[PDB]
Amino acid sequence: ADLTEYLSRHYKAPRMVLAAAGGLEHRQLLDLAQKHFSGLSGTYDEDAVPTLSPCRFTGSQICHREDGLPLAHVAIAVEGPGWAHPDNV
Amino acid sequence: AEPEHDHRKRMGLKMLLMMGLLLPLVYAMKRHKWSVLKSRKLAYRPP
Repeated sequence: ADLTEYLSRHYKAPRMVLAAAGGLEHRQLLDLAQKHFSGLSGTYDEDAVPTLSPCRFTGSQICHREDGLPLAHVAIAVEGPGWAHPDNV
Repeated sequence: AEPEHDHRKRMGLKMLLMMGLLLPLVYAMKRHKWSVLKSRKLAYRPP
């Protein structure tokens, strides 16, 4: 039930993209999308709540000390801007 | 016997006045830097 609810909650048309690349033609893919995919948001929710809240970044450290391991792994990072920001280039 | 008497206490004033500024400030500098240790949390996770 936890799964079916997560599915219903999320595998909804407007958050899905059917993508393809190769020796195809757009119309064939569109036709197929209409043939095999029509009937997903024949519903579409009233007050559901699919919104994403921003995530607080914290200047912090986590150290898992294990002298039994032969080499150290270390990963440092500062807060990035996000997919949309042109600063990414 | 003590000609300096009056200058000394004027300085002396300044010493408590300055000390009253610097003491709290330097103390706060040290707490800031020691924050990291004071609130650190430990966990033991043996096999």
